[PDB]
Amino acid sequence: VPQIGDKFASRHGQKGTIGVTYRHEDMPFSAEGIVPDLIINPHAIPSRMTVAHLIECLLSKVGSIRGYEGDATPFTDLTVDAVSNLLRDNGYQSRGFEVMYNGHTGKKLMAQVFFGPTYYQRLRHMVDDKIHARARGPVQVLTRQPVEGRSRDGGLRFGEMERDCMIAHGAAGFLKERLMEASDAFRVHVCGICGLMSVIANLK
Amino acid sequence: SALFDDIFTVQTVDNGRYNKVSRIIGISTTNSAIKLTLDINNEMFPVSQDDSLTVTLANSLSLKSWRPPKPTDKSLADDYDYVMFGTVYKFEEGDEDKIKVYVSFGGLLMCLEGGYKSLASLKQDNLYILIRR
Amino acid sequence: NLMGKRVDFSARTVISGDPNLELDQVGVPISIAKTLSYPETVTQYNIHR
Amino acid sequence: QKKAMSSRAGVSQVLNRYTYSSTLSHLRRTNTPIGRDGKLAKPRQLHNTHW
Amino acid sequence: LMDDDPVLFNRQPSLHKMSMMAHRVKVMPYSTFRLNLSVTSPYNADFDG
Amino acid sequence: MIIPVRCFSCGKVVGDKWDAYLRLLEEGKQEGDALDELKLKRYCCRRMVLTHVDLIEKFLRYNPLE
Amino acid sequence: KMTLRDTFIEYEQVMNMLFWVPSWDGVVPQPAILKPKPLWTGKQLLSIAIPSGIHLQRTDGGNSLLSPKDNGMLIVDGKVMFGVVDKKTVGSGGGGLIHTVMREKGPKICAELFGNIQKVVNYWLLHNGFSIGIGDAIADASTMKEITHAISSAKEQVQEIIYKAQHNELELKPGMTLRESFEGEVSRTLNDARDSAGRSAEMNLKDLNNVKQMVSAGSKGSFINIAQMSACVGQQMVEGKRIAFGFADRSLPHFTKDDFSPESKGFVENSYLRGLTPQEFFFHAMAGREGLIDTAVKTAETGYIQRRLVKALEDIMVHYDGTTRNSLGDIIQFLYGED
Amino acid sequence: EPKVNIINAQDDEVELMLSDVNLSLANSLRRTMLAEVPTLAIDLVEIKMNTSVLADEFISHRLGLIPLVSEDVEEMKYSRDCTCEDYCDECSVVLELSARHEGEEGTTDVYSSSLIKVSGPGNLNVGEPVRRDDYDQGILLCKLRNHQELNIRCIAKKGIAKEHAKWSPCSAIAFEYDPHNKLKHTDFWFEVDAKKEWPDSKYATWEEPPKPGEVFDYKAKPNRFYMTVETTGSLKANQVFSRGIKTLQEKLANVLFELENSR
Amino acid sequence: MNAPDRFELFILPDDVPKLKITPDSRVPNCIIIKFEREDHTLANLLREELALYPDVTFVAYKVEHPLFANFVMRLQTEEGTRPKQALERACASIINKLKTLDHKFNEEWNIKN
Amino acid sequence: REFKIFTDVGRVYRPLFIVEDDESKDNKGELRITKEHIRKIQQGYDDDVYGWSSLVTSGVIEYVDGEEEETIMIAMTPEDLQTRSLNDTAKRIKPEMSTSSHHTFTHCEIHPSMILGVAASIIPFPDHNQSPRNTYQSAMGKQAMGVFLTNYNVRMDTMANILYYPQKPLAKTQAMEYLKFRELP
RNA sequence: GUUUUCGUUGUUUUUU
Ligand SMILES: [Mg+2]
Ligand SMILES: [Zn+2]
Ligand SMILES: [Zn+2]
Ligand SMILES: [Zn+2]
Repeated sequence: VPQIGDKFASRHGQKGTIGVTYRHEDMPFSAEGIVPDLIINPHAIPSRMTVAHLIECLLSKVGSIRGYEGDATPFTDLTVDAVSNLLRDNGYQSRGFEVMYNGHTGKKLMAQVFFGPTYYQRLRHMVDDKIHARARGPVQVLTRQPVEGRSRDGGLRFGEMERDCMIAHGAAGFLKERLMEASDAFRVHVCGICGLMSVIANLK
Repeated sequence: SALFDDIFTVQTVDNGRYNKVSRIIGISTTNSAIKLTLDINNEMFPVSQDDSLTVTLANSLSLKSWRPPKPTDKSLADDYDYVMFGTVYKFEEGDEDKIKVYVSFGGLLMCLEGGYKSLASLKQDNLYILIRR
Repeated sequence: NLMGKRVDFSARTVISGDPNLELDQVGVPISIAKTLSYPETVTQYNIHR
Repeated sequence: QKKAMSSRAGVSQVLNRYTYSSTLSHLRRTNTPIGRDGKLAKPRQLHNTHW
Repeated sequence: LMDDDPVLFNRQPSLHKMSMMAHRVKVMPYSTFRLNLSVTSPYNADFDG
Repeated sequence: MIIPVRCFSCGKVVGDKWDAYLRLLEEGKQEGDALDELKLKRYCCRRMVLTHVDLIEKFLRYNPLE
Repeated sequence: KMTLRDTFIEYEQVMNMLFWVPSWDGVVPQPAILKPKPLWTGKQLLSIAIPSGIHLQRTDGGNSLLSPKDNGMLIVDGKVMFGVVDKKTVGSGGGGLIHTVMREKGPKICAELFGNIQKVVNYWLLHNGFSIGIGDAIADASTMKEITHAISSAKEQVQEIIYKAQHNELELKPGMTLRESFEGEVSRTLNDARDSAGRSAEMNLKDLNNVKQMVSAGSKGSFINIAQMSACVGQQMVEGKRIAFGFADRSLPHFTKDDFSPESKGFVENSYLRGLTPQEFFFHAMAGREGLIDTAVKTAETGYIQRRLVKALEDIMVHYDGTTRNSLGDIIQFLYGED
Repeated sequence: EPKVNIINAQDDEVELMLSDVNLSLANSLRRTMLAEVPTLAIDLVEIKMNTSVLADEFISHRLGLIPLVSEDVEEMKYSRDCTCEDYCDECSVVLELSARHEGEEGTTDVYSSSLIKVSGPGNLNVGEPVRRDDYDQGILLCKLRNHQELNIRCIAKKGIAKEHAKWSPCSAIAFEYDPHNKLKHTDFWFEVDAKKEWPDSKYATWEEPPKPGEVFDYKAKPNRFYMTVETTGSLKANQVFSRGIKTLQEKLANVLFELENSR
Repeated sequence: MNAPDRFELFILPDDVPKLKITPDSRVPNCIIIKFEREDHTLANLLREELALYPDVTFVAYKVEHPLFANFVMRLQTEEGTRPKQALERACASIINKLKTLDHKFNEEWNIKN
Repeated sequence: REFKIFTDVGRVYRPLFIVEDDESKDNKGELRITKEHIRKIQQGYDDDVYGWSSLVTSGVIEYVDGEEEETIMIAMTPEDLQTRSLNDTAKRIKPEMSTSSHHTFTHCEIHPSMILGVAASIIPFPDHNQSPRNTYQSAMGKQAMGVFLTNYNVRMDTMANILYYPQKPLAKTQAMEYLKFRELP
């Protein structure tokens, strides 16, 4: 079942995750009291520039009102203006705008909202398959360090650029404990003459 | 508290990009060379060209968290038609007899340019502008 | 293994927008804030909590 | 297997049934096994002959 | 890990030292990282996963 | 497969119309007028029935273990 | 949408944002408009979220003191006199308001003002809302035909250049060979076509048009974006070049040999509204794949560049003396930035 | 002072004209009827034996979505308000289903008629599944192949749209006012002109068309509010409306209660 | 695996109250009221009702977080009436309005069908 | 001064509608395949079978490779077959035909929308959006959730995903019809 | 019984 953070995409490259889920009463409604299933960011259009998404939504409204399957074959002779005229014939605004009424207040939102159906697709990426926290878990047999992989309680591999940025950040103790307590740490007994680990050691 | 009093005939008006506010420019009926330019909410108190408006510049309307305006507090404002609160943001101590008092009423800009001493008392911070038709 | 190696008390997850949240905070899942922990030494002031 | 070296890898792969198209399109790939020995954009860039 | 706990905050890649930022943990539900919009711009990242 | 019990966009009782919808289809009938006959007024309810894809008939034509 | 001169708010909404404003002292100031009805302006609402003690002043485009366009900029002690706040001041630009709070009050105050503006904007847009529509992306037919004739005139200039080159009447450019001069000048001409069409489309953008409102707001998008969506995409320039004749002396079998005219060499004659012909669709595919491959390739080299540069100077530190030295103590510079 | 002139009425759909009320109050009422009006929906499903080719979560969730005739859902006690361990009839109506197919080549169509109300605290007629109507054999639930069985028991408890759309008394509620934008609440965004690009509502005939000469009165407030309420059959339009009104009344009463409770 | 629960949107926990009033000395005769288990439906209604009260000098509310069914409402009244008392008055006024609404609706429903 | 025939395995061909290239008839600049052939195909058989190989071997449609393609001039749509001789902002553009007053296109594609791919035949108007976004669509289409096979249950696979309520898109292509996307949406 | 026990090579595809 979808949850905040779940990944989805359109048929126009329009990809994103869920940011928040709101119930029926809080989101604005139409003159007929109709609310959308989903809400998107306008900022995609200036940047991502998906005109075909607009054409798809318009044709979707027209088909849903008229009750038939709309065609969107590329390199065809369809014209958006005619679809707008038909939407006028559908008794709806030719450019698809319609007054929303703030769900919290019922007040007519000043702008008329372009509001209608679109065909979207669920995507394999979920949120809860990546949530993964590790304070201490299994360690690799050789490295004596936290294992890698969300399957086996993997640890966060601290990249070298992260080290460099921490160094520029003056994080001496923080990075040290990341390499001392959060990473491998063994104590040994070395010689003062040869200066090597060549010492049979026994604490007890 | 009515420091300055005058009446102006409106020579030009323009809304342009803005729809609810027009900048209006007029000459004073009482004395020429007294030019008044004010941004006004048109639909709330409309004026037109050559319109004669009774302008009053007051230092204090009380004769502080703003409250629903109680009728128990009488205002010289009630004597006028459009009343607008602002801050005198530059007292233009410039020409020999042209003080150019600029007052910003929350964004609505006003230029009262005219007589040196006639506008000298307007060397204040805030201001009330009061308009009869 | 030396200039790059894994650490503990580290988590990696999705990011979401919180317009009502402060700039210098991250909305942390209860899973992350629970599994990840800090060792607080028992002192005279924190003994109760 | 003895000649593990100098062997091409990927010509046969597990069929995906995540979705129906994950099979159909999967059955109509083509590949150019040149390798990144020399990066180049010509093996990756669309050409008019690809029309 | 309580609320307002300072934690190192890391994204890959991390070019500028401003890509390492210490945010206060705000223990709140959902399994994402809830952030301010403005703090995302220096990261030059988005919530597309 | 299987029309939703409740209309996703709206929430109207819609489930007990599928057989009726097929009945309307059989007489070489237009789609929109038939949907209107099905009391489908909101075009959300309208395309929910118009564009539903039932799939159990292929699943059921599999001979089950029992 | 908020700072504008003709933005008006009523007692209830005012009081609600005041409760929303973290930096409100419980004291609402006197509304600028009082009679025949108390009304409030965007500037006062801005100043509410702003803690006092901040002044800014920037003449914009040589604007006057009476600011008829609400351009310019003047905040006094946290109160905006004139001028609409823009991303040139609220963004990351130097000398900006964020710069100002950095160099006058500190980072905590900037964090506070972020929350202030963010929550008050959440309220105000939640209650107003701003969107986009197809009618916003379209301009009246007059500008559409201006676009069409601009493209046609550019095509005629292209054909003239074709004729001059094909009869060597094209005068040689300095450091630019005859055929390549032809290609480059036609490229310039067709880019001028796309930009002229786009500027016409931008001019026909209206006040309620959320497209020009988007760019003026600057939350995203730009001039060339509108130019491509509404007017025409323009030539698909790959690595600063023109789509060549991929086949034998032709870019497509639908075009002919030496088809020097724009349609056979990658100049887009459509906008994203109109949709593109299959040939020029394939040309835009050329440009898009060019961009994606550029990014993908640049990844690895930019990476190793970064790593080797980090390795290069990993220990330069200004010592307590103030001199920049190495771990050997040999001074690189006796002082940081000479100062 | 609250004035209504009901344009039209029906079991599910009603068009009302609530005049002389607050916009905030009207929206609060609309929200209350949309979410806070209780109905009955299946909240627990036991599968005793199932030989179909569909997931049991599928059929269970669908069964929850089924509205139940709930004119008396108020008398039903909540699963948390009722003190009994497990379920009793007073807080839980039991439904039953048992269907088979034997004809080899064929399919048994399980309908909401098969959902048999086998409990319901006498009387409290809640739990019988809503349908289109009687001749309609019910909401279709499953399709049975050769030797396939659906045997299910169901527990329905009092609930609201706020906790699940399966308890939702309404699909959507239409709320309107000022049928000519005479109060200036929307811009009439336009490419050419504002009045002609934007149509005239079904309530344009009801209120006066604004006088072109008449300058906008900047003090008038929305007073006449048009309402359209529809139900799914679990409740009736009048029932939902009255329940919403009374529920917001008791909400205010509890607000009072806690006000003098604190003091 | 971390999202919050749904019945808590109206079910009162033992530790926190439905109504938590604290004095808002920020302006005289002002208080801050924390309504748990609440949202815009009652909040905007009470806000408008108090705004219609002449004694009420400041009235506002805010749902501090949409991911929590709760809100807080700041209420200042004139020097005569207390914010809490204005709140009971607003609640009772909306009570009587709802009574009239239900009565008129029921009457004309009966006469209609 | 050369000529070359290729029959080696691996050369890929597309069926081109055969516009008469020998200038000896009005069908020059028109299609040998006509509504007679279309009707015969619509029958599914021949009016004494007319299959796809029937069209191919009838000389009205032929296979072409890229090496052949660069030596042939092809018409895009049925509009520019016959060499032709206002101000609409909702139409596309064919070659200008200003100096080259004549064009004898030796062939025409069955459909320009057939330059697409199996995934590309899904997008509603992929020609009104940026090519990078078209590529992103192509990439994401294979990893989009849906319903893969009818007997998913009898298969014991590492991962299986089935939608509760598959829905046919409101916006459709015509190659969609061939893809049976109503049946596996 | 406090405590308490999995890994790698190679291969493919991937993820802003
Ligand atoms: Mg990322
Ligand atoms: Zn030694
Ligand atoms: Zn619907
Ligand atoms: Zn009980």
